[PDB]
Amino acid sequence: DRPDHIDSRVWELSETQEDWITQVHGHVRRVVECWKYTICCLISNMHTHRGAPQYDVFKWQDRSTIEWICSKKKVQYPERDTPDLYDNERAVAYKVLLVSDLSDHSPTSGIYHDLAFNLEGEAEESCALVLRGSQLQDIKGFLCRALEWVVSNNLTQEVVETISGEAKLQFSVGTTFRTLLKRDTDWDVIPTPRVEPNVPRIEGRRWTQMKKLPLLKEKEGPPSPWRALLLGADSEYIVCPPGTDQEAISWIHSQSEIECIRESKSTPASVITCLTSSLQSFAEGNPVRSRIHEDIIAFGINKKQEKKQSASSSASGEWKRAEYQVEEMSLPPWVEEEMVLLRSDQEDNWIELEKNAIYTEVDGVAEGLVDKYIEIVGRTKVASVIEKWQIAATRTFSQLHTDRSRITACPIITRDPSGNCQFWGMVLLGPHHVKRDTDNAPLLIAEIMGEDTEEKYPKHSVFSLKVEEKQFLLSLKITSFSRNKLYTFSNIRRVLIQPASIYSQVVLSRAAENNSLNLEVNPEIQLYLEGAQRGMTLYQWVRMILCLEFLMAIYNNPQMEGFLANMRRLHMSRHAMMERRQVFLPFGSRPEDKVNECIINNPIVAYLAKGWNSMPNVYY
Amino acid sequence: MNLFTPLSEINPTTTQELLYAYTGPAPVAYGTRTRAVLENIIRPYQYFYKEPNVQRALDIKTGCKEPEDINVEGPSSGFHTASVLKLADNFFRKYRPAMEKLKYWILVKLPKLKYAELSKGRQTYSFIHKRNLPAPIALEETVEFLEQNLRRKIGPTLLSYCQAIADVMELDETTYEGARDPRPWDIQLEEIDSDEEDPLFRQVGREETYTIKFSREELWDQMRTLNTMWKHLERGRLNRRTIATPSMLIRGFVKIVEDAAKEILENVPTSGVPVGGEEKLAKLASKQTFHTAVTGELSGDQEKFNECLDPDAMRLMWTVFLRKLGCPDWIMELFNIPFMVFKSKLADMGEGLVYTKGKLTDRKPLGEMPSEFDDLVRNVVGNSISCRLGMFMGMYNLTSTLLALISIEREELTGSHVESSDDFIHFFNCKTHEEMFKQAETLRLTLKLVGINMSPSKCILISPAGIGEFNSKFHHRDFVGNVATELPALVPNGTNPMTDLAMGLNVIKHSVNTGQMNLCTGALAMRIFNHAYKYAYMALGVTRRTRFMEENAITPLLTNQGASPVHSFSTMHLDEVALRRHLGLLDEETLRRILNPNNPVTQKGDPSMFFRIENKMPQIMEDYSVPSCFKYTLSRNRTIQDKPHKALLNKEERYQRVTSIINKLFPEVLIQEASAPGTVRESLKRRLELVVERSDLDEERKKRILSRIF
Amino acid sequence: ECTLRALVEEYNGACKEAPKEMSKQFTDYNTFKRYTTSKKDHAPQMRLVYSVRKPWPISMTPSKEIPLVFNGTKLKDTILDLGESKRTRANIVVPDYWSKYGSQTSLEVVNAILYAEDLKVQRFFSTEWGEIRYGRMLPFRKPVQACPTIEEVNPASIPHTLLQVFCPQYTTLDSKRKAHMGAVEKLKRVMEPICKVQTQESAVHIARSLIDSNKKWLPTVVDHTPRTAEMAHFLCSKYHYVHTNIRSTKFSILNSDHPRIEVKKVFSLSPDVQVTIPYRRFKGKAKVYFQNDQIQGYFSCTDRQIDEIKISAPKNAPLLEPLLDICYYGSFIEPGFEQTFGFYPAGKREFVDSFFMHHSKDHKAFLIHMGLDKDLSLPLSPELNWKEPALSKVCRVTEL
RNA sequence: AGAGAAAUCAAGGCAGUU
RNA sequence: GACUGCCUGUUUUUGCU
Ligand SMILES: Nc1nc2c(ncn2[C@@H]2O[C@H](COP(=O)(O)CP(=O)(O)OP(=O)(O)O)[C@@H](O)[C@H]2O)c(=O)[nH]1
Repeated sequence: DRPDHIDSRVWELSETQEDWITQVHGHVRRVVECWKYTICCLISNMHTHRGAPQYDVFKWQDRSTIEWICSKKKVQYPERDTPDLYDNERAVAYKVLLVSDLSDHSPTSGIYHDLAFNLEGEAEESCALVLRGSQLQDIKGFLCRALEWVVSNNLTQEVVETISGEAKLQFSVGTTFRTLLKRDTDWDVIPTPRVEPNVPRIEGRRWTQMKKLPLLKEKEGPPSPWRALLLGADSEYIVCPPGTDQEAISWIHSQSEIECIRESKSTPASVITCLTSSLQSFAEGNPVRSRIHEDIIAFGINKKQEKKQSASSSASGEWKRAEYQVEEMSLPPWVEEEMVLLRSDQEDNWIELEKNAIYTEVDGVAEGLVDKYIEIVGRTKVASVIEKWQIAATRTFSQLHTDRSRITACPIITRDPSGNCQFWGMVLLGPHHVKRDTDNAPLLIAEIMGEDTEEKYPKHSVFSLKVEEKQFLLSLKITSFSRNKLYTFSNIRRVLIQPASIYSQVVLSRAAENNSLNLEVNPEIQLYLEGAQRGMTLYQWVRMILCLEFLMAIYNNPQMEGFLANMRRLHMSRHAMMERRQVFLPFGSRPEDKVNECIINNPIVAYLAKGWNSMPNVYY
Repeated sequence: MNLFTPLSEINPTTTQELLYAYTGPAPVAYGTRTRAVLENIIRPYQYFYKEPNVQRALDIKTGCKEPEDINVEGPSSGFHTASVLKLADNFFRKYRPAMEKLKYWILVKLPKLKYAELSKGRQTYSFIHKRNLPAPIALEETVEFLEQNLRRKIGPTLLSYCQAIADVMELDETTYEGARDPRPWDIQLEEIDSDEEDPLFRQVGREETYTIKFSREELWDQMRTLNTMWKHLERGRLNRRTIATPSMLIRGFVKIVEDAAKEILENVPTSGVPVGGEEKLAKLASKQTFHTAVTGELSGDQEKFNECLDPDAMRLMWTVFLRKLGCPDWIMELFNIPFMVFKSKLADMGEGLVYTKGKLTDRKPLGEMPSEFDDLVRNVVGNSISCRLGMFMGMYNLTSTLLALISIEREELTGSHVESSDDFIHFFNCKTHEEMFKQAETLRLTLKLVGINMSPSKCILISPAGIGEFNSKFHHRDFVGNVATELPALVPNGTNPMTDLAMGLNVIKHSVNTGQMNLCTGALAMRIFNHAYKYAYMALGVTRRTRFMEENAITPLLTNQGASPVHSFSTMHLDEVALRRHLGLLDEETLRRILNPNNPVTQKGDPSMFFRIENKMPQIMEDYSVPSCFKYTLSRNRTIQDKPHKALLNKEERYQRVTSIINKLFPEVLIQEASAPGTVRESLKRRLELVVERSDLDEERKKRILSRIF
Repeated sequence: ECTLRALVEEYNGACKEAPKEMSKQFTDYNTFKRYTTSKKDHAPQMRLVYSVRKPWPISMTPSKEIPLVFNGTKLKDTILDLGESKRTRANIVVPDYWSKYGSQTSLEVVNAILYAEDLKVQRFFSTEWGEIRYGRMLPFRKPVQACPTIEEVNPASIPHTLLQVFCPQYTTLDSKRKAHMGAVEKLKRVMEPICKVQTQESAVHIARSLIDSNKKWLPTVVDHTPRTAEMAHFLCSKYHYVHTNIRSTKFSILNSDHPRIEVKKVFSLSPDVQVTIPYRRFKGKAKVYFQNDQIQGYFSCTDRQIDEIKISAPKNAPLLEPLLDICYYGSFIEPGFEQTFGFYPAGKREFVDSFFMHHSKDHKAFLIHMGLDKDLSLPLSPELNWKEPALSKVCRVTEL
């Protein structure tokens, strides 16, 4: 596209000086700028005085070296108005300014002495004086030779337009792109609908008042089992002589007898050999052990191939759309006993968090409230269960190489203040190659029980454990736990924050009303317990809030998330009516239908729904 | 739920914190997104007519309908053209400063918008590799494609990029001529960069040429095509939704439109989508000086927001604003391209609907075998399906809020409205309850006029104002902080100990400032985060780090090293290193080692860094932790090997080499953008002779340095 | 010189190994500075635990101070990490190994890197707190400058000030004019030991931190200062409150026939939206003596036209903005008083700032309204600077 | 088996021999 | 078939605004 009368070097140099594609007649402007650059480079063609070239060109040079040369000359030129070329022989600057009229002798600027040509060669009189005759002849030649190019390509209007004014932005959509754009719309690129602007008057429906709070449905079916990974409230520990983890696992492996009381079909009783081998290996000193014949059944090794082969063998011949059904199970009766056992009082503090520094009395107040909260919710079964969950999750996630093909043992061992070891159970990591966020790592968790149920633990195989005349119950389950869930249960201690937030709000509000912090307040809080309005003391309330939050966290399925999201609205409406305020709804507004869809099989959502529907539904 | 509703002391609204199952397993998506994609595509067509008739609706290009066609009872996709025109005119008549700032942005800010802003995004669909790639890589490949096919140089401005995209489609056939690695299974090692008793080896890479050809129709399809993905870790819904990403050939246009919407919405008082625009709702709520009048509060949400929204409505609104402002024709020819392209959108179908035969399942395309989506078979283009009505994904949230706000501006509606995409809240201030009901129904009908379609079961009106919600921020005579909303952000990040601690402290401080945390909650959060920090970085119990420090007499001096806590509640803003220096925990001997610039382990970064809580709105934090030896970076993932497209490694290493030669000769691109016109080679050359000539050396030495340059 | 030779060698290597990438435009650096295939920012919280425990879990540039094996532990790997030009992998203990058996640096370098952080720590441990007072406080969020600054700078002048601090030679006259001379020397003095090509990347961030005035939204119960804004997390809350402890010119109207008249002007954005902004104007004859640091002088006032100005200034001392203020009080130049800048304004603050920036970018109005002549005895030049060699000097100006 | 919920994981690719 | 060796555990079509 380069004109033959323009040098290739100056063309490639001017290619990117200014954006020529988004300018009105950008090609003509580029040609004009190439004209000016060829005029200035054509000037000072081997011309020199002293020991340096007579003229220095500033157009289209790096601005850093331009400033350097100007600093050598002890003169400063701005960017928005910089001369074309500077003459050091006469110590004056110049700018090539092509003008068609040639009668515009008026200087464009006073900083630099301007020079002009008439587009066919003739220069202004001072321009003729300040330049040598050979330079004038060369400019004549270039202007005439560009004039034939202008005439041949009939651009005589665009050239004068560009040398007259400045650049104008444009953005043009071609004819081919326009049709493709307009393929799928009735309107054109610039929508011009031929309709009179007005707002129609549309008739709607009346707004109804929600006189009574919605009643959540209660599904009917078999009781829901314990689907959590660990055991929860029905989890106990074995006291061991003080020492390291291996020094306790060896003690357990030596002084114990294992017999099967219960054998579930989900977890065969033959997987106990894997557990015994894992304990033996961990006792010897190597936590990681090789595979055994029972490990295939224990961790489902090569189960995908077997299931695929069986499915290929068993065929029907319809190829229908897959319809996945989710079984509906009612509220199990063990939720209440779990909530009442998780609130029981232990003897030791099970929340050991390192104290923060205290430099300002604001922190001393802050750490006092945290210490009191830990005192309230530490000596409690739920705190011990949170602890055991955290060790079970972290000692597996951390030693989850995430790329391994051998069985790994991760004991769940804690320590009491007296130093005695506490063997809650063992987690057996299996061959895992999880990459996606939905991949499941095979697990075989053995856990110490307190009481078997067979309607709460249907997939758990219960074994009888005898250690120094003491009879415990050992439960083995086969689970597959994803990396995301292991990650989120490694930070299970975060659940303490919400009841801590509630307790902090209560205490700080009491301090605000009394204008003084007490930190020993035990407020009486009224609640709808067993239907009637009874009261608690914020100590067992916060404790059972902690237990409920822990149960919600370990049972956090999409059903629970949707139920809570659609239940916050109903709770807000309950608050609104409790303040003698009336609630109105649009026409087809049934806010309980978005909640009833999330009550399917989760036990905690059923417990929450039963708690909701036991409350008064109308506030007179 | 009976334990979450106190009847004394604190209010139930303060217990909305307990209504979150966070700190538990976030729901994750399994299998194929194709069913969700087809559902989200068939929903706009089902909602067009009052009586569901998909087949007739599939022949509608512009979702303009008569006023009597709007289903006042249920979702209704489409808009009324005259209503859109009049509502846009009413919106323009008010908020004149916003329109003037829009004009300023158009004629002072738009001309110098650089296309390099496209590289600050995230994963985009690549029309060359047919996969999702990082935004810089896609931008580089598409710029190379345009330069090769148009045979010119792309200007630094985004306008030049858009003009190049507009001009490349004028061509008939296009080619790319990329690079591939012939055999990614033949890793070969060479001994380079070191031979002195410590040999260093770097992998070598072989290269070939793609030489792939695109026709006009194929390139247009790739521009139309928007790749679809599952929305993993979506907290708050029982049913998993689907996100999508457009190509790189429409993203510049989209950015122009979204920036225009940003400088419109940041100046109107009815918008909450500004980041600083969610704090005006506190001012509206505190504006409770009603003179004993019926003042309600309607907090709600919109159903099928991305489905019942026709791009032509917001296109018309944009062209109305631009025509009443006085902008030239090309301005309205630039703001209308994105909406006309997404009018012809080609949603990428998944890997196929799940068809089962007994127990085994097969993944079959939409066309093969009958399913529920038999009406959309006529819209299948390869593995992608077209859908004219609906947005299908939220690339336009700002202009969608703009449409919802121009809907607000009537004469009957005399209340206060706040709009943030889906969630919204209205503050009626009327004289009688009948007037309030009429205004609420007028609001509903007007949002249905342009297709906003509030969900009936999600909007609740309280006749005495004071109780409501907006973006998980509950209001009871004031807005109560919700600690639950940010709990997933208290887990330490995964970059390096210093940045992780800085982000943890900054998150806790931000939660305290916003009111979501207080003294005890913040202190407990810090104590939990400290233990999570120490465990995650091998500083608890017996580990490899503790062992290496034990049999080397390396005492722990940092929190990540297992030392005692140094950060108190009053000092989340302070940095660990300076705080330990002032308190006398770090001596000068250790400081001159960990802060030594000659560290081989430290990785340079930026104070501002990407922060996303969990698949939520991206956020920007401040990383003021000093670059000590503990500010490192993790090892690069190596899944890229055994893949044909591993040649991107060679290109990125060459680009790192070029970035290393820059930043050493140009001590200005660290402060501002690059603006020198020309190639990298020429600029580096000229700067080299400038730096050698500006130095203080002998003339012959300068000449020999020049001679050694080639 | 050694560094120049190394730069030449690196340039030659860049030309040789990467010829295609070096043929790209310079403006593409804004895009390929980030060209990486890494996805280390896509939910990194879920990968931290097993990624720092993985063999070779760190990235380290090759170096000689790190032995291959130290006391039986393999510290570093001999294979460069994929996609990384000059970095390899190492063991996670290398950061701990360097903390004791590592090289040292200058004490001044440590202070330079730890400047802003140590300033914040001293500010924290330099004030006396009050007594925590509990009450039902009402906190309202207000935009407040969070981090205290060494000197107040405009948000637009920060890049130019930083360019002056680090690369005063690679800058334009316009950028120098837009700088904030007065805070550049403080930054230079406190930053000199770290202004090296090795540490220029980390120096710019810490220099911006001392100079940036980011306006965060923070709760307050009393009007905070810049000092008591970075500490708002523990001084105010919903329950407790601890009680902690023309531009730059002088006018001196002196002799004046009439006082400064105020002609209120109404700019109509619309028949229904209008903005009223009055401007000060001198009526008749006045004699006003100004002063700005080391430059002083007085000018005559003939209606709204500058009759004559004379100044005493050091030689080659910039004088653009002082005479711009002079034109501001008196309304001697337009646009900026009577007609808009092409766009209708909002407030007087925005209007005066726009008047400053537009006329500092281009001072053509002052020259066209003020007077130009062809001689040499005139003191200043069209660029508004004192005695210098120049042409077409500004007329109607004498010495004092 | 199990995890699980509207469909997936229960290792997957590549080179050589076969 | 399977059967030897190599590789990958975010980069496999999957965290957009
Ligand atoms: N670009 C994005 N927009 C999002 C994202 N998440 C939500 N949104 C926005 O939120 C809206 C999507 O909500 P839906 O269309 O599902 C409407 P609702 O919330 O009422 O859900 P349903 O009742 O189930 O239809 C829409 O405005 C989106 O742009 C996201 O990850 N990216």
